[PDB]
Amino acid sequence: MSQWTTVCKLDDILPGTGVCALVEQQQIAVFRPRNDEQVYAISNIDPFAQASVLSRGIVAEHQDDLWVASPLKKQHFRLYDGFCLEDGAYSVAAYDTQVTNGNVQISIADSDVAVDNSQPLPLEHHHHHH
Repeated sequence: MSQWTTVCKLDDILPGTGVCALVEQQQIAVFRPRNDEQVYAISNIDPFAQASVLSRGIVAEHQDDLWVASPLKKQHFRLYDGFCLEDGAYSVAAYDTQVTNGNVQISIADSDVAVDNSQPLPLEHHHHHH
C-alpha cells in the first residue's frame, strides 16, 4: 500500500449493490457483484444525481464479462472497462483497486477535481392539517 487509499469495508458493501464515497478528491462507486472480495471501485456517477445511480442498475453478464445496465441512460457499461456498449459517448473512469484485509483500496491518481456543490438539502414535508 503506497498510493492506495481505502474506500470502504467489503462487508459494508451489500452484494449486488454499490454506492459512491468521497474518496479524497474524487467520488468513487464500488460495484459488489458477489460476496467475493473482487469488487469494482470506479468513477461512475450521474451528474444529475451526484450518486452511484449508474452503479445501482442491472449488474449482469452482457456477453462474457460483468456489465451494468444503466436504469436511466440504458448504455451498457463494462464494469472494469468504462466504455458504453458500443459507442462510448458517456464513458466513465476506471481506476485500479487492491484488497488489503477485508478493505478495498484504489490507486488515487487525481485526473479531474471539481469543487463541492452548494445544493439545498432535502426539505421536510411538514404535515398539512390533522
